[PDB]
Amino acid sequence: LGSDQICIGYHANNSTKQVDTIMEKNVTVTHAQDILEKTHNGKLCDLNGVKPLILKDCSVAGWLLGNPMCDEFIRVPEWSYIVERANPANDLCYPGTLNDYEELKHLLSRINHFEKTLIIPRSSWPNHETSLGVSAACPYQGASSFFRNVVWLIKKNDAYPTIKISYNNTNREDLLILWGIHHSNNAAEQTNLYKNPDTYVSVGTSTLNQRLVPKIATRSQVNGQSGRMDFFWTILKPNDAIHFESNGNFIAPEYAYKIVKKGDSTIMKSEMEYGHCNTKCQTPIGAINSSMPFHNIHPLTIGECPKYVKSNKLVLATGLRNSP
Amino acid sequence: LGSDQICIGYHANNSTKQVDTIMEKNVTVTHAQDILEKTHNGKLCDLNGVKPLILKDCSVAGWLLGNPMCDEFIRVPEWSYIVERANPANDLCYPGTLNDYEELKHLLSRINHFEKTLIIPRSSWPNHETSLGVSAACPYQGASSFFRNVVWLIKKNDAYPTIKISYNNTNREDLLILWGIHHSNNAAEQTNLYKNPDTYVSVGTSTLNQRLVPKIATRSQVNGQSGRMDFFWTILKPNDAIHFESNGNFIAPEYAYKIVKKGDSTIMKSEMEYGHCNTKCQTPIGAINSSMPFHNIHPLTIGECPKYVKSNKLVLATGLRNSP
Amino acid sequence: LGSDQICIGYHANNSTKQVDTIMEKNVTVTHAQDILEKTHNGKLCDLNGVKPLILKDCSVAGWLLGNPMCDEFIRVPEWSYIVERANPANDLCYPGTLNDYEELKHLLSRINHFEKTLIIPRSSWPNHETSLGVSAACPYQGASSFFRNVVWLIKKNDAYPTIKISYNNTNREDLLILWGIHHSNNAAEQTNLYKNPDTYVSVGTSTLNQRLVPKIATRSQVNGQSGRMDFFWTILKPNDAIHFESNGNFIAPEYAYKIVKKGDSTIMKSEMEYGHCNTKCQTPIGAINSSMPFHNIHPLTIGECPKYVKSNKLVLATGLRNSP
Amino acid sequence: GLFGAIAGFIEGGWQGMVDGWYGYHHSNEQGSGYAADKESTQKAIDGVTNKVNSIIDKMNTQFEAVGREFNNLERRIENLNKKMEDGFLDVWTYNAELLVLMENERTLDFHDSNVKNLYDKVRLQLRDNAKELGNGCFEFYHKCDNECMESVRNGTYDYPKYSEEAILKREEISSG
Amino acid sequence: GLFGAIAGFIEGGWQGMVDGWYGYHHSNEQGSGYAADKESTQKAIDGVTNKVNSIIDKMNTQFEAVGREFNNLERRIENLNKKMEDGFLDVWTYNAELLVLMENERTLDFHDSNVKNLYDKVRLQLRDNAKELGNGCFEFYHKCDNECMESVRNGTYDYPKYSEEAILKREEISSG
Amino acid sequence: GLFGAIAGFIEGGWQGMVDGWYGYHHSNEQGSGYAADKESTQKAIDGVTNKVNSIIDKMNTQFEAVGREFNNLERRIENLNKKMEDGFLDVWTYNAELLVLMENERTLDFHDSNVKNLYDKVRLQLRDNAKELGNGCFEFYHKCDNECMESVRNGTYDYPKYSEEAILKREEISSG
Ligand SMILES: *[C@@H]1O[C@H](CO)[C@@H](O[C@@H]2O[C@H](CO)[C@@H](O[C@@H]3O[C@H](CO)[C@@H](O)[C@H](O)[C@@H]3O)[C@H](O)[C@H]2NC(C)=O)[C@H](O)[C@H]1NC(C)=O
Ligand SMILES: *[C@@H]1O[C@H](CO)[C@@H](O[C@@H]2O[C@H](CO)[C@@H](O[C@@H]3O[C@H](CO)[C@@H](O)[C@H](O)[C@@H]3O)[C@H](O)[C@H]2NC(C)=O)[C@H](O)[C@H]1NC(C)=O
Ligand SMILES: *[C@@H]1O[C@H](CO)[C@@H](O[C@@H]2O[C@H](CO)[C@@H](O[C@@H]3O[C@H](CO)[C@@H](O)[C@H](O)[C@@H]3O)[C@H](O)[C@H]2NC(C)=O)[C@H](O)[C@H]1NC(C)=O
Ligand SMILES: *[C@@H]1O[C@H](CO)[C@@H](O[C@@H]2O[C@H](CO)[C@@H](O)[C@H](O)[C@H]2NC(C)=O)[C@H](O)[C@H]1NC(C)=O
Ligand SMILES: *[C@@H]1O[C@H](CO)[C@@H](O[C@@H]2O[C@H](CO)[C@@H](O)[C@H](O)[C@H]2NC(C)=O)[C@H](O)[C@H]1NC(C)=O
Ligand SMILES: *[C@@H]1O[C@H](CO)[C@@H](O[C@@H]2O[C@H](CO)[C@@H](O)[C@H](O)[C@H]2NC(C)=O)[C@H](O)[C@H]1NC(C)=O
Ligand SMILES: *[C@@H]1O[C@H](CO)[C@@H](O)[C@H](O)[C@H]1NC(C)=O
Ligand SMILES: *[C@@H]1O[C@H](CO)[C@@H](O)[C@H](O)[C@H]1NC(C)=O
Ligand SMILES: *[C@@H]1O[C@H](CO)[C@@H](O)[C@H](O)[C@H]1NC(C)=O
Repeated sequence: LGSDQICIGYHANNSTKQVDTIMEKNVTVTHAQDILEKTHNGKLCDLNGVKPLILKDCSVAGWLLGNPMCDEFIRVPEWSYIVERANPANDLCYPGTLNDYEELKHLLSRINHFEKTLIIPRSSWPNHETSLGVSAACPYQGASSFFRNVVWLIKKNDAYPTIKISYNNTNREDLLILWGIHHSNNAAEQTNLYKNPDTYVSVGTSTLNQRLVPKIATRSQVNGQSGRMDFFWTILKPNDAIHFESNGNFIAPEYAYKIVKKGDSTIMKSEMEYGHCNTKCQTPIGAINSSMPFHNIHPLTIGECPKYVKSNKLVLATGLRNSP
Repeated sequence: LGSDQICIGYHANNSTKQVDTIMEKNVTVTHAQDILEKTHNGKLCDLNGVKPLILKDCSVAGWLLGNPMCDEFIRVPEWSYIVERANPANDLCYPGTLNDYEELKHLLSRINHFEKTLIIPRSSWPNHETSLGVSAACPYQGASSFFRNVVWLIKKNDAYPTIKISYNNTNREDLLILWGIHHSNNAAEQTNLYKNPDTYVSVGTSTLNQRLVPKIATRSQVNGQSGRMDFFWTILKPNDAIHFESNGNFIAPEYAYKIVKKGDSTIMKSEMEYGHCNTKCQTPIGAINSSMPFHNIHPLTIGECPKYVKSNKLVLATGLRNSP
Repeated sequence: LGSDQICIGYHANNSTKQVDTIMEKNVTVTHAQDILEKTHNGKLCDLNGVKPLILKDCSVAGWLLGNPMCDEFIRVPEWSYIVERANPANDLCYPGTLNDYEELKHLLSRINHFEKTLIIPRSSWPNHETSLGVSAACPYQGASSFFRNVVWLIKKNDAYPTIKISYNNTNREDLLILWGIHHSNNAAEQTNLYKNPDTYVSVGTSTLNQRLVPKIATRSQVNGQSGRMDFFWTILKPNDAIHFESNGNFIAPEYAYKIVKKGDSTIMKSEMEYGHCNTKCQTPIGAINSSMPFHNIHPLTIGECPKYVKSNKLVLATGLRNSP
Repeated sequence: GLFGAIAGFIEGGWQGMVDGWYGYHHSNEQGSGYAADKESTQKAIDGVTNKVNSIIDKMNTQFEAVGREFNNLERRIENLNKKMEDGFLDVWTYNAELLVLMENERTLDFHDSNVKNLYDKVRLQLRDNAKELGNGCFEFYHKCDNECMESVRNGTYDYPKYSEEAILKREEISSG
Repeated sequence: GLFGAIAGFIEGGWQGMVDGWYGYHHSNEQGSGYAADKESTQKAIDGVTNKVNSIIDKMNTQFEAVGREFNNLERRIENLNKKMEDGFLDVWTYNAELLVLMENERTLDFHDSNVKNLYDKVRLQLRDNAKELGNGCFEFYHKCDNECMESVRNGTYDYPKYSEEAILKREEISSG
Repeated sequence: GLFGAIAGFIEGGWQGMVDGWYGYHHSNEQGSGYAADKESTQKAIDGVTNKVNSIIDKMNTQFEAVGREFNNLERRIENLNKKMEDGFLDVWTYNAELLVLMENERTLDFHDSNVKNLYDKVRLQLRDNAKELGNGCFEFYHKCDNECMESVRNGTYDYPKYSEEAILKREEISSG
């Protein structure tokens, strides 16, 4: 009816999405975009197509030394990370110690090939007693036994002749070897078990030069045992040899492990179980799949992850101010 | 006389405050605002309502072992952080060593409850001599004495019978225990003090398994003493027991400390004294009270602080350009 | 022909330089400016006018102990950083060990003054044999010899009388001292070399209190030697004295080094050679001279450097959009 | 900040314009309707999604990772890791929050400028041929049909054509 | 950057305007005086203090702390801590210096846009009823009393009212 | 973002203007030519190089440095250093990439505003003495020689002088 018109304007829609701005808060807008990743799948997954090593009720130590309840094993022989329960129930059945445990675990966190092999058989201790090295602390089928991958040698007849043995690694691969020494409780036990009262365990490679001596003393019971067993380890390079010598208290290797390492990783503490998935970024409460630059799920990631922040939203405006 | 007018304009004032800008420097402006915190109160304060433990002329070690000049003590029994002088004069009166000292100090930096208790009394060494374990290195009222919380046992008659004692922690609380061993200087001193020439000190808990042996050798005098005393410590969990055995050179616990830890902190080096204030953020040269996001006072903060920078000003413009 | 005109405009040129913008890519522009430093001179240089210590085919250890192929030395006596080859060929000729090696290297990375001095001469071992402490592992002029700065003492006549010697540092300067102990292979070698079968090495200062005992055991050959030599070090403060005692297996100091430290640095691994230049910022593949705030040459810098990034360009626009 | 007007001299937005982000609403005797500035909208859609993608793509250093491996007598070293971990979290947290805030301010006034640049394209084409109502509209002095309406929408309006019919309607409005 | 004019087409600010940040100076036969745009000044006071508060409040991760605990044979680890401590200081130092610089540039041209948007609010209300002197003032063709002066200060000026009186004063200035 | 026009109402730049960054092209009967706004170009050269210098100079904490010193049984500690090293590289890398992007956006629209502020300086000097062609040019209604041309280039153009000569040419273009 009146004069003709043309207006300039801009669109608007039903969006309730809000955004903030250095100068203004809670500004409604056409379209927006959260760049903060907030979701995970609730699962333990492979890491770039490699399954992790999930010890169930075992510690790395229990697993390696072959605690009788960990040899529910058969595996692996390759993994991207390790996952332990917070308090795995089967650690060192016979109480004691594994030297440089933490560094060992780190070394073992991501392994490219791993294989148990018989290194010195139980039938190469003709003058010592192999089958009596057993304990109620460390039981299997109701019968009491011991770490399966190592041998608690005791005296035969009334003698413990001095052991001088050596093993040459003739494999392509580095190999990881564990032995130990037993700390007895008093003069009687040490004689009863080993005859000789003043004993040692010495170990040499091209690198290693150790000599261990049992501390005979009184300690409080752990798993009903005041005795104590300290273990040690080394990586015997190909074509090197390890040299053992002992006149008592020796906990001798039977099996050892072939290892090849090329890559680092770490140990995850989580109560979950394998979820038959795959991810680039794993957390203890679940895996994250995104290209978003930040996340807020969990700080202990392993993988290639967005950057962890204390934030609930990172909302970027793409549209315009939206009026009523 | 002429036509009517109306101008649009903006204000200005006598402000000399200057600001910088990516494209321009030294630009005068109406109002501004430094966001860089630059002041502190010059005082050592409580940290969220908890007094720190200010050792005056004592080291943590002197304090714990009860160096005769540190037992001018009466305290505490709770603290948020510890402050030491740079070179506290009363450390180890009798020269030596405290094992894992640095880790121990860290453990003790913030403590929720701390209480000295008599753990084994001097009247439970009937066959040894308690009151002769004393030294000119380590004097009190001009008379020479020794660390008050531990006992330098020596031979009685011409004998040092072998000690086998144990103590069971029957308290609710973890407790921190210290003992030591004495390194004598030659065969004569060792016989003179302990009779037996070849001696040891062994110590066991459910966790600990140590055996110490004195190094009898020649060392340069410190506080006029070539002898040396090495101390050690453990945290005995409730219901565990510690087991001591020694035929010589034993520096035995008398007192121990109940501890409950829930929180971490650290050790501040500062020459100041308690200022009867409270703060959220403490530095060695004074406490800072602000909500400003950056500061430049001092890098060794303890508390919840702004972020340290190398800067003298962070001035934000709020007003407009101010003209002549 | 038509009316007069005046246009407002802006310039343009034949620049092809491109720039990016949060909202636009590959935008051509008049002038631009890379703020990412991408070049280095390909040389190992002095660091603020101080030449680095470039061990050629020697390790720090070989160099300090005076391995017969490292005493191609004459130097230094000041340096800003050290550069080692990745695998220097002359380390420990006689196989073994240098304790706290890594910390020692760190201490020595930047040294303000360094000077070898005769501390105890070979002609002060009248009752022991100095010139027979020699090995094929460790040859010089085709003749077999030994670390030059230390002395492998062996028995004289059929005796190794107990050594009690001491040295007082009477210099202005701290001094760095090294000694060692020899681990023999069996009862025969030990008797053949030292007579006494049960030996020790004890060492004391005001600070140090050590006692070393040889492990007599079987080890695999390295440089054709199953024997093993462990070395140790200390910094003897001015006016303090070091006290040695041993009845066998002692590798005794002859020379020691005066040191003054005031500044920290580190160890560079590089295969390059001195380029007779000077820089503020050195990398293992060359030195960088710039005031640019970022670089991408190499992460292992030593000096005052720009900040390392994963980036190929950081191009800032200075000009305007350049049209066709 | 604000260029002339989004929520300024242009009170609100066309709920009914659905073919773009910025455009024009006309009315004449032939009818009325919305029509988006296709070309102008595409510029902004590109700029904006380019902004978001840059913020994502430049992170392009994610790397590799871990948790918690020191023991009960390595508390000092663990505390060092804590400090580092916390320190980075504080840095990334602040940078992201401010990035978002700052970049939203700039996204909104980007839209503002785009619109104001359109008002101005039109304003400089008509002039005394129409009244600047000042609410973002123009009241034509002459009569402007749909073929004419499109000629301003595409920057080809013919001033010399109607500058006459207009002069005439100004001499009508300055009288009864 | 610069919008039209703070130190542009408006050399200088009203030393005498003391009730706000942006406003108007008039002169007519009743007198002359300054009067701030209350509403427009409050917008800016809000935006600016909102900026400052955001810069402060988003840090909202302060955390917890320490000094210096490694010993004489742990120099390597201490150096690690040095590098970390220095590294954060370098990062926070740079981010803060540039934040301040960049955000000051933008605070100043914010004020610029606020003023220019005011010139434009007034300009689009009067038109041929006043001359754009171009120094930031308007010379009225008609006579504008204080009740009139306030009617432009609050966006309710009545164009259709005074057109009458103005066209007449243009035909006076183009003659004797 | 875009102020009126760089690649807006002024398609393209003067390949032939070589004495500055912004300026004027004239044509009259005496001839035609380019001439840069010396004063306006220097402002921008100063602002821009000040920006670059600030980005450099504020880093002003470079500090001091190292490589790789932990051994085969100190892998945990080395991994701590790795994380730290990588962490700082991720932070600096992102902050630099975005700084560049953001600051380039702003450098370009700085130039845009500078130009538009020049159009406006000239526009507010002439008025009804010239036609706003809307492509960035002004068609003089009167005749403007080189002495006149320079008088606008330096902000001393004499409006009261050429009125009428213009009013006269408007009454010629509105007739046949
Ligand atoms: C573990 O066993 C292997 C093999 O039995 C040892 O390596 C072998 O070392 C010999 C010499 O020590 C190598 O020599 C080769 O033959 C003759 C020997 O007279 C020599 O003259 C030649 O020049 C040639 O190199 C031999 O290649 C090598 N064998 C293999 C299969 O690698 C190794 O030393 C043993 N480890 C220890 C600690 O004994
Ligand atoms: C340190 O403290 C106590 C000594 O009182 C020891 O724990 C206590 O052990 C007794 C038996 O050894 C527990 O006895 C309880 O009642 C009967 C009576 O002997 C017994 O047959 C039951 O088996 C039952 O457990 C008693 O519960 C327990 N006390 C507490 C408060 O837990 C403890 O073993 C000593 N620690 C060490 C390391 O020696
Ligand atoms: C290592 O050697 C130095 C001397 O070469 C020792 O320091 C010196 O100690 C002597 C006394 O032992 C000081 O004697 C001075 O002379 C007069 C003479 O009667 C005396 O009355 C003064 O009171 C004064 O003490 C001498 O000044 C001092 N000199 C220096 C440079 O220290 C040092 O104690 C020796 N350290 C060891 C561990 O043997
Ligand atoms: C811009 O607008 C004009 C408005 O008329 C368009 O002109 C019409 O274009 C169509 C399709 O080519 C013709 O069939 C009509 O007859 C035209 N009408 C008139 C009056 O010219 C023009 O096409 C538009 N230009 C562009 C490039 O899209
Ligand atoms: C907005 O401006 C107008 C004009 O100055 C004001 O209108 C006057 O209001 C008073 C008070 O109610 C009346 O008595 C006058 O007659 C009005 N004057 C005119 C010229 O119409 C109005 O008050 C202003 N509003 C505010 C809130 O200040
Ligand atoms: C701005 O331009 C004008 C010309 O438009 C310059 O005026 C000339 O100045 C001198 C005085 O020394 C006279 O002799 C010339 O005749 C003037 N020209 C005209 C047309 O009158 C003026 O110098 C310039 N201003 C500045 C500050 O550079
Ligand atoms: C992760 O999500 C992306 C798209 O965001 C998808 O392409 C991909 O299939 C998902 N990954 C897995 C393992 O399913
Ligand atoms: C800190 O200073 C503020 C003012 O800046 C003051 O209000 C407050 O009371 C002070 N805090 C304490 C704990 O004394
Ligand atoms: C850095 O480069 C400049 C040349 O632009 C030169 O003057 C200076 O000497 C260089 N510095 C070094 C240490 O080579």
